[PDB]
Amino acid sequence: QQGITFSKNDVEIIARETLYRGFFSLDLYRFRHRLFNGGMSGEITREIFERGHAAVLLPFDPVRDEVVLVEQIRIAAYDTSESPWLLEMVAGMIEAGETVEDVARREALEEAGLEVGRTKPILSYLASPGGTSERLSILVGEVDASTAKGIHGLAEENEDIRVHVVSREQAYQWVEEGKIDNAASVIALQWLQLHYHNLRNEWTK
Amino acid sequence: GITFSKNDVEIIARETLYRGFFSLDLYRFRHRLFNGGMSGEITREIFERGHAAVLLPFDPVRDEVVLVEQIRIAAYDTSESPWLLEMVAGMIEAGETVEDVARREALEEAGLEVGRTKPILSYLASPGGTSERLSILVGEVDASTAKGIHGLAEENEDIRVHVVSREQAYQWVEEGKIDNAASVIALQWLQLHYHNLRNEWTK
Ligand SMILES: Nc1nc2c(ncn2[C@@H]2O[C@H](COP(=O)(O)OP(=O)(O)O)[C@@H](O)[C@H]2O)c(=O)[nH]1
Ligand SMILES: Nc1nc2c(ncn2[C@@H]2O[C@H](COP(=O)(O)OP(=O)(O)O)[C@@H](O)[C@H]2O)c(=O)[nH]1
Ligand SMILES: [Mg+2]
Ligand SMILES: [Mg+2]
Ligand SMILES: [Mg+2]
Ligand SMILES: [Mg+2]
Repeated sequence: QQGITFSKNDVEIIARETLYRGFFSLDLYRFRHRLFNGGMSGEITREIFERGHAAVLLPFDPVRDEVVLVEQIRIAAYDTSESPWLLEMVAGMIEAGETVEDVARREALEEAGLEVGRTKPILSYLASPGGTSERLSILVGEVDASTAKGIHGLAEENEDIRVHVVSREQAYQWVEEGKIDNAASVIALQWLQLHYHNLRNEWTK
Repeated sequence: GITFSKNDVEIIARETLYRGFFSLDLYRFRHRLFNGGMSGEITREIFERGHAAVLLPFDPVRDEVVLVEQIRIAAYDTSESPWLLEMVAGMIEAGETVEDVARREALEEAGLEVGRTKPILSYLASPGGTSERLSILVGEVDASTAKGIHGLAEENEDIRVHVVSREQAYQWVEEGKIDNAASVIALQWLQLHYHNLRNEWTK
């Protein structure tokens, strides 16, 4: 097959407007775009949550077939989850000029006390593109899971994080059971379930 | 597993920062710390946009997947094109079931009737900044009936149906041609479960 039909040349962003600015922003995009049946749409407005973009690191120990998870409260999970404390991947915001890999390695140390060896890209995804611009770029990072323990996170920033080490099999079973249910961890761990055999061979050579 | 429960956090208040089609709320809360203490009062800005039902339309006889293409302007700044290849999906309104929304959107967005269904996974899109939860089902479809242009035109919805093989769709995930969370999650799940699913639905 061929894929998508239209490009950036087929949409005109007439205007953007920031409706709220605080730590994050809510922007109004005003645009018109080509229609599949020929013409151009009228003017359309969409509210878009703007919060920057993230680097995500799946810490995988290929010697032990183990993953390191970080636990912290995510209050937005409260209304639809039994607990707002989630088991997650290492992750942080990307600043201007920073690379995904530099952010991933720094956050692995800050959030889990982990040094990272080799890294490989997993996938880069849009979290929920009907309402937010956020893109997250996932790497897998080689770690020694026997070094992973304790409480981390930047305390001067109200970041309180607990490290957990589990087998890959257990982490994936938790995805299947819904005990791990945040997008970044689901995507990373499903990818690991599809790729771990080749990855362990590559990293223990 | 996790350490703390809802007994360990108090939401003191929520403040509406923005109310429009969607909302942005400030949650004010305190919570237990791993070191044994209580936090001070924490605030977080949270994007409130309701919750979604997502349908992976899978034809188990033909081993085919139905994708829908539509513009998502929020993708513009970080993507080659704002037109994305996606799963059928829609907002869940008050009192509706995930499955009822999935079936209605499959008809509106792809002209598809759905047979049997099975849950895939329900996930938080980005819980550091939004409450949004999306519940994915796989739905049995006849992909030969999936074609053409759909979407509710009276709602600025312009949608093109694409049919690909399962292996083709997954290759597109690997290559970055499909790169939205709902589709990546659904198609990775399908790559892990298709053998048993095809057997269940053809025998
Ligand atoms: N005015 C306005 N309407 C929106 C916005 N986002 C979604 N909608 C509405 O959602 C309907 C269909 O769009 P979509 O988001 O794909 O709905 P869904 O498929 O049920 O999730 C249309 O009627 C739009 O009016 C927005 O930012 N502004
Ligand atoms: N006060 C405040 N701080 C925020 C907000 N969003 C992010 N931060 C800060 O950004 C830092 C990293 O964000 P975090 O919550 O850890 O999300 P993550 O980077 O994706 O893991 C934290 O130290 C927070 O203090 C917010 O809405 N309000
Ligand atoms: Mg983080
Ligand atoms: Mg951090
Ligand atoms: Mg939709
Ligand atoms: Mg719809």
